[PDB]
Amino acid sequence: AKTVTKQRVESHFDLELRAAVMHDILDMMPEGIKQNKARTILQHLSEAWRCWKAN
Amino acid sequence: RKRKRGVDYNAEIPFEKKPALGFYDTSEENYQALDADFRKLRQQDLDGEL
Amino acid sequence: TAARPTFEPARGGRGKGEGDLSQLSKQYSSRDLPSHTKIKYRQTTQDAPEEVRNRD
Amino acid sequence: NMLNLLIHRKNLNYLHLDYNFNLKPVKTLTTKERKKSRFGNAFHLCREVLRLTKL
Amino acid sequence: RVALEKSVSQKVAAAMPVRAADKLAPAQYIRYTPSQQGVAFNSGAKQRVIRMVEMQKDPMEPPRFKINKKIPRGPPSPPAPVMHSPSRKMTVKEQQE
Amino acid sequence: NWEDADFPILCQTCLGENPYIRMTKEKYGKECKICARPFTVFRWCPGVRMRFKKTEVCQTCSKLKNVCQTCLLDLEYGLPIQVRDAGLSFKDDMPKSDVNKEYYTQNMEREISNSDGTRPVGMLGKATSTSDMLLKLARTTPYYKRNRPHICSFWVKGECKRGEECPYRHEKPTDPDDPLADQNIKDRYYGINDPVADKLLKRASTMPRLDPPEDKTITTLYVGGLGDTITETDLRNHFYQFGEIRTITVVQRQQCAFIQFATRQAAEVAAEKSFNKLIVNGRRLNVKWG
Amino acid sequence: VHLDPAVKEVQYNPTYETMFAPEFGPENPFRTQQMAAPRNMLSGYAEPAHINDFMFEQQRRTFATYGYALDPSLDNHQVSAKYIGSVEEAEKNQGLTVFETGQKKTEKRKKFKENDASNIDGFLGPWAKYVDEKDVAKPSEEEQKELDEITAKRQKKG
RNA sequence: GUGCUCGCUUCGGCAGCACAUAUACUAAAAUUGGAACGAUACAGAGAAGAUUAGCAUGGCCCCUGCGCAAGGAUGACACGCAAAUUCGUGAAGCGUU
RNA sequence: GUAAGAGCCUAGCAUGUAGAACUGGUUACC
Ligand SMILES: [Mg+2]
Ligand SMILES: [Mg+2]
Ligand SMILES: [Mg+2]
Ligand SMILES: [Zn+2]
Ligand SMILES: [Zn+2]
Ligand SMILES: [Zn+2]
Repeated sequence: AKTVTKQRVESHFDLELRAAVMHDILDMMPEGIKQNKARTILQHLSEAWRCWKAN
Repeated sequence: RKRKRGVDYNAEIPFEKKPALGFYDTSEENYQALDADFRKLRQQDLDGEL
Repeated sequence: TAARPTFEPARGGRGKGEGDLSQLSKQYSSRDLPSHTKIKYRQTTQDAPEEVRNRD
Repeated sequence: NMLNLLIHRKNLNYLHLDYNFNLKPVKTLTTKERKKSRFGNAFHLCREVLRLTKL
Repeated sequence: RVALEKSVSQKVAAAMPVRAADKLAPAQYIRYTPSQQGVAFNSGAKQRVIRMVEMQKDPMEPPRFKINKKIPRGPPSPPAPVMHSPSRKMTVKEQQE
Repeated sequence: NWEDADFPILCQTCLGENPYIRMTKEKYGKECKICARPFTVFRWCPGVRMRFKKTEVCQTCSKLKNVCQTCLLDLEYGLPIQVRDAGLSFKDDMPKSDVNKEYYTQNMEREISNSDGTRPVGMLGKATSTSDMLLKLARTTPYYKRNRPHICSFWVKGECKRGEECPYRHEKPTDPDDPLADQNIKDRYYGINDPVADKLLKRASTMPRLDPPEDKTITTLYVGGLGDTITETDLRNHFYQFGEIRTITVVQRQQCAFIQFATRQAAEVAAEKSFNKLIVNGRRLNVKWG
Repeated sequence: VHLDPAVKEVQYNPTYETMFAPEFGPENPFRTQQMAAPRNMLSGYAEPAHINDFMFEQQRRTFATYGYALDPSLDNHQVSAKYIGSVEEAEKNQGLTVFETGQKKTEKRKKFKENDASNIDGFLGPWAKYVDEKDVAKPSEEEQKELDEITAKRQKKG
């Protein structure tokens, strides 16, 4: 079980951020949703981060 | 042949799970194998149209 | 492709201590040597559960 | 005997441990043979302890 | 705590393999009833007694067999029924929003 | 996984003719010849001039297939696996290719460890239905000739410098021009082309059996070997099981008893159940058609 | 007549009437010799004995030397005692063991002795060979030729 | 094998007693299979033009390393005719109850 | 333009196994 030492830190942070967003959108969608559309919301989040960095 | 896995596909059922059995006898019935017909059958025919 | 996300994690229960101690290996880390082999407990002045029980 | 049985079990037939515990390649090695035959500090430290004892 | 400390000791025994290297002589007896009785099979008896000695292990002996071999994870226990509520009804308008 | 069990699974002609046995237990000594996962090796001496046999396969590979761990023959009947599967069904279908074998082994061992640890796991329900022809060629007395030291390979070249002190046999090896001399371990285990099993099933084919009526509907039973120390009022009681019994002709001058039943089915049955098996009044009751 | 047939490990002290009465009813026909015997793990019943070492190994070596021994069963057919083995030699030799002074004493074998350790290349203290039985055993006159035949038949295979 | 026997009783033998009580993965083998670089031809290194640092992720992929370090081409692989439950309108032509 | 097969293409390290199965049958009434 490899340790997050120094060169894994940003990749582990951005690995866990995606997982927290995945759990939140699985809990946030109501009961009759097709349970697709997670990848698109993750792309919207990556684009929102790029637009934050670009101001 | 020099490989660990791979020949396990045609030889037998790979990671076989038996269908769970209960409340109905299903030991008598069986299925019929496919017609070979090796004078018309093609590689495209098994796959189906693209 | 090569560059791809995860969408599922790696599951635990299949390595070095998980079911049969991975069939009893003779490999051990330097972090797995004996160290702090004595649990310290709360003393009577610190916050021992005998003293915590009667307190309002 | 221990050190060159460790050599001969790893199929490293292109190395030679002489009797004064010098490890030398018999030939010129490829990249794959050189990546394969790189020992660590355990083998070399035990080899040098044996060199001091043989002195 | 008695049940967990035993598994703790069995895990901790790996940490120092031989500091005071092992000692073995509980050579014991087991009385065995073969359960496939024959007039001539045991020789002439209902039971037989066997003296078991644990084999004496070489300290200067490396591990015997490969352990790194790995097979995929087997089937899990039988699926539990879900016990859910009756599917609250979804509308076209909220499905579009 | 490992195995780590106490007291192996042995028959009686491998465990020796001494009731007092010394064996050693080695914790993870060898690997299985089938499973290749390592197990607990038990090793004993059978008798005095014997070979020091040891267990060859796991507890698990003997639980799956109900055999002894060293001779790979049945615990109850003592016959090869292909013969016992021939006298039964074959619904185990253990995989022979590598990864499927270890996967099936892991899962069936999980099924064993998720149970008591006493029964044949899949062979029990098919082990209820038994007493086929395999009971009629099962060996009664122990075959102690297996437990016997190998041919001295220095004596075959005429160079046995130990002579009388050599514990290995100075006698003839078997001719390799023989089907009985190939004998893989795994072929004997999985029940595929075992020549010992071929000879036993061939012996089996020859053996006496109940037969069909010469003509249609005839439930007439021609019974030979009656004897005059019996009574015909008991026959009925030992026969009624089948159904209402039709005609019961009795002749004590030839000691033959003719019988009749409602259906031919029942007569076939009474043959089957009855032929080369039934004895009552401590006297064998022989049956034929017409 | 009071207790469960088998659960295990009774917490109270039982009576002979309340534990060893036989089970009522007929046996079921759905069990074989292996299934009707009270077996413990697939091949019979194994329980830890506590037999004395000397007496065990005495009877063991008595069987391994002659072919008879006493019965180590717990009850068997109820009875104080019997012998198990080649029973005819038990009552013949009065049932002696190996650890006792024997009845028969005849026909001892003959071997060399040079117990002095003074003659070099002549000493054999306990390494003395028998005078009758001899070393390297070449097989026979026809055994050799038939073994040459069987090795030749092996050569025709590979 | 040795010793003791107010043993026959000589120094020859025998008898009695005492102590001493179960080695060996049994081969100097016969067999049985899977395996040493590395040479032979081929083969050529990711990121939407080109030249390129890399960090990951997943597991019937491993190598070097004492390593829960770090390397192995970012170690390799991953590149997919990426289709999973379940349909309806309107007229228009033709035949039919 | 070097370890990546693949295959080859030749090799080599483990093994000291388990196992040899052979026995037979009578006939009669209006
Ligand atoms: Mg790296
Ligand atoms: Mg690069
Ligand atoms: Mg990587
Ligand atoms: Zn096994
Ligand atoms: Zn056996
Ligand atoms: Zn020999």
